[PDB]
Amino acid sequence: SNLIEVFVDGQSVMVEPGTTVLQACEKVGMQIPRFCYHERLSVAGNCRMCLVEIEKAPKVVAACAMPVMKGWNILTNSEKTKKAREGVMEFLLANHPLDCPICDQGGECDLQDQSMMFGSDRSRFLEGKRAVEDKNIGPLVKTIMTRCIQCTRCIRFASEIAGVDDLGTTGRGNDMQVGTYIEKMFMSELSGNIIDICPVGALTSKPYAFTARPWETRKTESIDVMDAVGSNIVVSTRTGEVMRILPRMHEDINEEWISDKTR
Amino acid sequence: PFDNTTYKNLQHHDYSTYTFLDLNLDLSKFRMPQPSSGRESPRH
Amino acid sequence: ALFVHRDTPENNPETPFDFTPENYKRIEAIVKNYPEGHKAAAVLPVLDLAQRQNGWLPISAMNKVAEILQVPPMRVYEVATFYTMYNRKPVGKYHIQVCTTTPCMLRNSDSILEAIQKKLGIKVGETTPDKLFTLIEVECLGACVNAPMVQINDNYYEDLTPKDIEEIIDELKAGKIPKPGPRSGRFSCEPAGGLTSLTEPPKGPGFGVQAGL
Amino acid sequence: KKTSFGSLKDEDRIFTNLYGRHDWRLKGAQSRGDWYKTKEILLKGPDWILGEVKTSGLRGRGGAGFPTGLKWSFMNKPSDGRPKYLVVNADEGEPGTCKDREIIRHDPHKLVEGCLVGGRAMGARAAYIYIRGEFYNEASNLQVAIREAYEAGLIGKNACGSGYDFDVFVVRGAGAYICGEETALIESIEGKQGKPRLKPPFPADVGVFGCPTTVANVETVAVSPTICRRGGAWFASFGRERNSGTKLFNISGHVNNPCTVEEEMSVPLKELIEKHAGGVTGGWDNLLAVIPGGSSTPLIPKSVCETVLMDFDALIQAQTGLGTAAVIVMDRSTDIVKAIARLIEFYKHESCGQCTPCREGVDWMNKVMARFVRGDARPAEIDSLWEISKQIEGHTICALGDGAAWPVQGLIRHFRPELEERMQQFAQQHQ
Ligand SMILES: Cc1cc2nc3c(=O)[nH]c(=O)nc-3n(C[C@H](O)[C@H](O)[C@H](O)COP(=O)(O)O)c2cc1C
Ligand code: SF4
Ligand code: SF4
Ligand code: SF4
Ligand code: FES
Ligand code: FES
Ligand SMILES: [K+]
Repeated sequence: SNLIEVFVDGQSVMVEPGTTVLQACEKVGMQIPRFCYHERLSVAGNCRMCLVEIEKAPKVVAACAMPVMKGWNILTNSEKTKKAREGVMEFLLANHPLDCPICDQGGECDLQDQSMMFGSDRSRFLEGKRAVEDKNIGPLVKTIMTRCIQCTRCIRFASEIAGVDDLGTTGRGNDMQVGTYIEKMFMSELSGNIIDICPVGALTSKPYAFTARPWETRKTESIDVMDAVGSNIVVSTRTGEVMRILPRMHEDINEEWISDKTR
Repeated sequence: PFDNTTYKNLQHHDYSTYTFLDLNLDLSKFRMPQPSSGRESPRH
Repeated sequence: ALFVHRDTPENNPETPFDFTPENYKRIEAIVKNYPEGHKAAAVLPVLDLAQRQNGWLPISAMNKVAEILQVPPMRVYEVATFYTMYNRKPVGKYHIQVCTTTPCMLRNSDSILEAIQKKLGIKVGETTPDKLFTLIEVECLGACVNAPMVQINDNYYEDLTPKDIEEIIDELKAGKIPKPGPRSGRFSCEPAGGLTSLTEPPKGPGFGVQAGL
Repeated sequence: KKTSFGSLKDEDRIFTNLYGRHDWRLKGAQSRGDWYKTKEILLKGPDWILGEVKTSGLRGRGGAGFPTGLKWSFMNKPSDGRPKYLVVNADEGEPGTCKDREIIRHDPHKLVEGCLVGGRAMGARAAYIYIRGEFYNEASNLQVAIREAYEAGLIGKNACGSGYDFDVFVVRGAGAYICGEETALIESIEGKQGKPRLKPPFPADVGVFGCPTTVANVETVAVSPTICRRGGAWFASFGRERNSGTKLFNISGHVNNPCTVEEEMSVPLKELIEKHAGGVTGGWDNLLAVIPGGSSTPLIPKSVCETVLMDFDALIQAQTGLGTAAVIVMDRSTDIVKAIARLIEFYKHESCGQCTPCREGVDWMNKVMARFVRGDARPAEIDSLWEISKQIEGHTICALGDGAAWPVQGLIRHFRPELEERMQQFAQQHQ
């Protein structure tokens, strides 16, 4: 009854009021590019990778945050949308370090993959890059903060999901730095999940460091026995060896998180 | 009598470190009771 | 210009700081300016108050404001690092702030900057050995028509020449408090050479009021 | 109908204490017409007050120029349980702009009275005034005026004997140009970093403390009481169509007499410089370019300054904007590339860092422009720099990203030969 009508590339779709442009695209099987947006975190709207053209609107909107209005035609593949993605990806990679061979994220990196699928194929940045100092937040999460793209997923997860207010940004402008400011360890029981939600290799697992690459792991979907919650997990193995433990999405149990002990 | 020739904004030459917050403290008696959201903070 | 903190003997969480009994009454008035249930709105005015009492913000000063307002310390650290008027290192008794943005740069704020360095012997960003002065460049201070200008603590000194700023430093060295405002021949923002407007006597109450109140 | 605008008479000037030659406190302000029949204005209702602002043709004086009456009527709805607020934008951060400062320190009681009248039109319970922290002495003047209004029953309980309750609060910034942005201002009042919010929601629905809110500039708020007393039709008799009223101007840079002056909208830019600022340093023929409405607006060359009018529509057609109407004059001895590069450096220092195109793009344009100053670039980089600025513009959360792209585009548009020439000089010096 309350459902309004919108269009994705001219295809009609019925959505509830308050649905975002990103969620309307989800219905027809389109996945808008993203970095800051996470469906289990509060909306941020800062990476600007989800910019999409609305037909007849001169300005692209941030799909992750903009609520759809009745009758909108979202153009997910327009020349305007495609140029917005290339421009934003260009800004993301301008100061990003050439770390992929030594970066544990390589091969399962959303920055690599969305650069392949939505960015340009070359650079025109001719300057020196930003370099940021690293920060210790305990024995579980290694931080290479030069790789951070300031998506603020970790900050939002810690505040909303883990209920811990230690992470935040300091400074402003290009020198805005995600961290704790003071020397502090982020030692929650849910801390290890910030590795998963960080789209880049800025936050990675210290125990897992350097040991494998994503393509070569075999994925075994199993269950955790560290407690009685029954968290669903993926056991990554390679050549007969357990390499790491990853969450497996189950809406009715662990959603997409696992405890540190489980991890 | 009219006089357009002098600067009549000279008081601030004698303002101090706590001038502004002293005024804010004297103003506190005239304020209306503040509205309440119903809880001590967003974290309650 | 570093936005991470490392504890040091003079800047660490145990560094003694607390508001004076008088400054706790000022804090109470600051907090009451905002709706109940949103006391976090007082972070900026209370950190600034601690800076006025102490001269700069040690990590213990940030930790104290966080406690009093029941806010996470990180959220106080974010405000201290974000806003440029907060001093996270000690500065001299007089914090000289020269504007170098284009409107001031066009009126030769370079000469003003050069004069201060020559007189004090320091560079931009440095503090004199006696810890009396600190020198920095800043962005537009909203006194563009009175350029070149500087701000020393809470006072604007405007329409400066190299001689004018040199005198101001001399007056400060002697403990004196120079008069703020333009050092040229005018009082505030009016045209030099006589007013080109507002030369009639202002019309009093009721002038030009439409009928029907 | 009128055809030529300018020569504003002293009887039609609103900020009649602009230069501070009269007592700025309550006694002086009341004697000049402030706080007169405010009770009568309040009792006429919000619909009547909003009608006078709509007819006056008033447009935002903070830089964006949205029709003020239409914008203020967004808050003309019933309460849904939350308080309603007016936030007065006294951040006054745009380089070249210093008009809002004179109102606060010399005409404080017009701002306080404008808060009450404007606050009534919106049904707001109080006004928070956000003044930049560097304006300590002007903030102190404003507090003194507010105390005088409280002690005379003009604001507070039963304001002006009207039955309306209104508080005026002054909150000081802490050094950030971005906090002049309307949603970044709200986030700062709430105690966070001055980082703009996305829209929607709009401030008139979810604003300061998550309550309906309107952000208005000091000059916009400080002329409403006079618009109500003298009628919006009188205000609409100035300037062109859709450019109504009087406007404060800051002329700085390379003029004989830099100054702040009130003048009619649509006054020719040449007349404004010559009459009030004493002409361009070295004669009009020494003019090189003008940044007509603050550092955010594109520059325009002398060939466009000859006839251009100073209003929203005239400057838009000159490929710029009125902005805050802060005129920066650059004579023929200016290094134009360096002057614009210093503006990009300012925007680099002022970006909040929240969103990618500005956090990364503005810094990128700063590095390119630093090389352009020395000539240490190739001509092909000029078109790259243009394209980079177009990727920032229209893709950011707030307008600071746009405001950094426009001055770059203004330079490349009108001074590409100077850019290419300098690169060719650098190349020959190092061959
Ligand atoms: C970076 C930036 C800085 C701004 N600074 C100011 C300012 O200092 N004063 C102001 O009135 N508006 C400023 N604005 C414009 C405000 O966002 C907003 O448009 C204005 O306050 C609305 O009031 P008005 O309709 O009366 O003009 C700024 C905008 C941006 C993007
Ligand atoms: S985060 Fe991704 S793009 Fe960046 S270095 Fe690591 S693998 Fe490469
Ligand atoms: S560390 Fe990772 S999750 Fe956190 S802001 Fe940076 S890129 Fe985002
Ligand atoms: S455009 Fe710049 S100032 Fe505005 S929100 Fe984005 S990063 Fe912050
Ligand atoms: S996914 Fe929308 S701005 Fe980041
Ligand atoms: S440019 Fe220096 S005060 Fe504005
Ligand atoms: K990761």
